[PDB]
Amino acid sequence: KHSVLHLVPVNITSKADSDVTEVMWQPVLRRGRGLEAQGDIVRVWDTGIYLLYSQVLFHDVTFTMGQVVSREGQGRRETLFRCIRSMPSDPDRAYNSCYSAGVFHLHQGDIITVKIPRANAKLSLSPHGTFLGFVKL
Amino acid sequence: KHSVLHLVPVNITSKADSDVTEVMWQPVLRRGRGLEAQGDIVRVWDTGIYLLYSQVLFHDVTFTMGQVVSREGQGRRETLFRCIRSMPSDPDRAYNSCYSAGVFHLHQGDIITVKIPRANAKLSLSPHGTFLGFVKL
Amino acid sequence: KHSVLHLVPVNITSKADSDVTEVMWQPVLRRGRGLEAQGDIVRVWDTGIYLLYSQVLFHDVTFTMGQVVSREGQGRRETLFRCIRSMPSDPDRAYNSCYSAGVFHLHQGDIITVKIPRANAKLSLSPHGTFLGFVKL
Amino acid sequence: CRKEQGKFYDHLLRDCISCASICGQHPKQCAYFCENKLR
Amino acid sequence: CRKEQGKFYDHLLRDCISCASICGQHPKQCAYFCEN
Amino acid sequence: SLSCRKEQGKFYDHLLRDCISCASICGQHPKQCAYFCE
Ligand code: NI
Repeated sequence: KHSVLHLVPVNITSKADSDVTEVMWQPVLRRGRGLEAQGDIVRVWDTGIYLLYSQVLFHDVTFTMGQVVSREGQGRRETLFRCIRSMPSDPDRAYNSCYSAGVFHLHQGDIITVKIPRANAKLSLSPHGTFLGFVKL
Repeated sequence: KHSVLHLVPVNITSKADSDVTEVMWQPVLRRGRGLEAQGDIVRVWDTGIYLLYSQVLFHDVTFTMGQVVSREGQGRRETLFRCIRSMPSDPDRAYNSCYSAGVFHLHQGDIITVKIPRANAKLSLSPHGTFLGFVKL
Repeated sequence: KHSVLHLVPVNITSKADSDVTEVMWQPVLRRGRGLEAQGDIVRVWDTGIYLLYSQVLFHDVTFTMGQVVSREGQGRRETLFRCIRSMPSDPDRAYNSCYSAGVFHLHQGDIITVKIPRANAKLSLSPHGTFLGFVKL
Repeated sequence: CRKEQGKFYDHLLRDCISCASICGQHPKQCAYFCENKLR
Repeated sequence: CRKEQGKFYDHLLRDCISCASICGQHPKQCAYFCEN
Repeated sequence: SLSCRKEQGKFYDHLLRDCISCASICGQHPKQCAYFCE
């Protein structure tokens, strides 16, 4: 039976002097045992092929917004996918969701990160606006 | 085998005194049982974990457009996911598709709805522009 | 037990007297039998139901950009899905990714095409910006 | 989120929106305001 | 969809588009109309 | 070699993977561009 993990936001972090915003995740659906949310990252415990999907809902007039999903393991970082959305300059118009997904080989011990490469990014913490999930194939 | 259902539009409905537009769905691919489209909704017969995906193609200058996918069951309404796109002001430019998806636990008796929260929304009936699908995992 | 294929760009092609741009694809992940990339198209060798997903990243002021994913076999062409994004007129802001996916019955001998219906489309060759994938269900 | 201040609650955005920001690209909730704002 | 009326059939949009509406963000089908 | 310093109105955008001019986006600028745009 396929392992699944669907995550929604519980908080947001953007360190001072950084140009990055990250989401703290909490599980809302889990079957099987090969992945574990650890705050702003997800730990891979079982090597395999996974479907990874990520949506972020932005309410931000910054010229482009989006997210970068990466895997880090064995001293290396690999970008799996990026989603990019141009935003309007008027705040009442500046709402856009950004969805992307794909199938990737992940190794035991890897860390998956979802980063918005802007400081203090204005994203929704709504569980139906911003979310992250995994299906082991 | 994994059950599948891929649905496309037959027509769109918007009640006179409402701020909502819905799609009447027809099946174009089916394997197995457990789900059934009935007009503007989909009935869940078999409890399980499903991948659910939705795209709507808008041709509409309304400042933002998008769809809200929800589950109704046990006397409760829960939003699963939303997709949102800002639209340009010129009709010849105002085209945008909005795709979102996730993996969700659906119960026997649940009703799945796809709603566009604008009255008389202008969306494509094209089967390759607007569609709704389910895969049982 | 699911066959997968994740493809990324090696090059883009656009013949002079045409209004189309296509991508030459290279696999970065392959498992199991059923599919074969052959330059700008993918060949289906095993009849079945497949999840298909596609992203293209555009840096282009053309009023709308996007991609059309189709299957050709038995003397007929059938469009499976398309993704459409309105682009801003300012080149400094004109970045957008376009993602779409769905589940489709594919037949042995079919050709899968991904076409951008504009000549000389300005799209990213980055493997995390533009990609195409299949999972046999 | 009073309609007297030219605002409406948008059930897609889950947020209060000002009609004055969006006349010409407005939904049905803003029709009266956008018609009558300069009367 | 009459080409002589300054229109082209957009195979992405599956619709007839007027070149005059999109000059400056036009695809190659509209090159002659928009440049002249 | 290439230079992309925020103090001279440019930053390397890690989302877009390119050097971006702050002047071209002032008003819709990220935090990197605060010095130059304000
Ligand atoms: Ni399976």
